[PDB]
Amino acid sequence: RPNDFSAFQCQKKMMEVQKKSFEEKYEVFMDVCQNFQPVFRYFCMEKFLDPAIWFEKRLAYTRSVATSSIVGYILGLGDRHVQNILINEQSAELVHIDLGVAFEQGKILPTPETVPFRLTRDIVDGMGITGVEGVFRRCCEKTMEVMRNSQETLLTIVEVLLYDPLFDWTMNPLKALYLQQRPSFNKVAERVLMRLQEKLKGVEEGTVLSVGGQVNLLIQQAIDPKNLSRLFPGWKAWV
Amino acid sequence: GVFRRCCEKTMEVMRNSQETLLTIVEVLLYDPLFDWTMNPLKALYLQQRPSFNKVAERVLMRLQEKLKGVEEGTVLSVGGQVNLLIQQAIDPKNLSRLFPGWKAWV
Amino acid sequence: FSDTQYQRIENYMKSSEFENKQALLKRAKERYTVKVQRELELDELALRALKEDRKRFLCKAVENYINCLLSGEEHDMWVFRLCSLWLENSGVSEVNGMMKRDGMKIPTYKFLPLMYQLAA
Ligand SMILES: [Mg+2]
Repeated sequence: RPNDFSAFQCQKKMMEVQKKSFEEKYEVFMDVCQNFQPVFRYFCMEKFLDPAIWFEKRLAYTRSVATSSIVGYILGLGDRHVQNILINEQSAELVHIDLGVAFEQGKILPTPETVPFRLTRDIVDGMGITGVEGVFRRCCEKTMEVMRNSQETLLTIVEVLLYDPLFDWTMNPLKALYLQQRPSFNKVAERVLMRLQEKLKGVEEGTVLSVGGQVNLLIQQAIDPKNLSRLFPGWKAWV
Repeated sequence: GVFRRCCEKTMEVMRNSQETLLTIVEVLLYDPLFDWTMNPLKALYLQQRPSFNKVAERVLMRLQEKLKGVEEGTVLSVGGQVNLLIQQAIDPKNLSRLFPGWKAWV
Repeated sequence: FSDTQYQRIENYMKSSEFENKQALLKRAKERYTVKVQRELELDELALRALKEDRKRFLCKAVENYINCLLSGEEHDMWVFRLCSLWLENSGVSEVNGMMKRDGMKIPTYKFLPLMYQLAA
């Protein structure tokens, strides 16, 4: 897309509106998204010329995205910017690195992360013409069903994790400032454990939801432009 | 028979109207003239032998859990909740601990 | 739906996560000063937006509850909610004005079931 906005232009426009109203942020984000169209669908096309291999790699990519999204939401993974996610060139599967921020500590950040996972326009465009519908939603539902069926074991494992003395998982002002720079412990652990329990039982806003309903809510929250417009520019929600 | 089925029907109606019931109890609990909390004098008078906002919020959340069928952190159906309540009510172990004025043997 | 949105905002404002986020800034404030004042300035904007959104949702919910009460008798019990929103937000001028203008048109017998709670 040579005639669209450059990534530098989008980044500059996004930083300019940072110290402005939320309406201005939303309108600037919409204008940027108008002149910045996703191109990730070309990743599998240019690498896998054979249609069968192309279809297999695209299916593997979509399944990997669904599984990673559900698991990261369960663990509250944050800081999922473009440089923290890698794609395998041979297998088209996603690998998540830089796992320092987890258990919804990113919501404590100065510019809070309003999305459970990264489901931006490029990520959905990489899934094909159907988008989130089809393979992605069904795989998300399957992963959430498995997570719900194993809530006791998962809760026990996270309990063992959170009380590890050497596990520095809580957010501190120095870490928060380093994450977003521009030119009682028992109480917190119990709160995080109870939030994880609510997630594993399907309770989101005090109402019990089915697996499909919870998946729908997560997808709607992740793809909502209003949430994406509020995010830190380093997250690159337009990409 | 009749008792368990009627209990299930009443619990179903209670669950279907949890929002209205919760609103009504919210209106009740914040009535300034409603002295519903327990105090030591009332407790002693009840059994004699020869922050308010925190308590209100706790009671409201407990009522919400009851109306949603959550008892011990696990979601129960109407039948399961009714079974649990009947088992708790008829348990001799619970009845043996009660105050003699309650007359659990009667 | 407006009441649901308002209740969600209220719960978030009284959530323990909100308290943790607020207390983190108070701990951090105690180069360095520039980012500290940046944070203590942005939190004010966020809180103001949240409060204005809550006020809009509350006003819409109260007005629509009044309109529903004026338009029929099937949902009379919801007057409880109309009182619960009104009594807990007596300081809000818009709610009082709406109760004075259109709340007066509501038939008085619908207020009978909670006549105690109003009288207190
Ligand atoms: Mg990195």
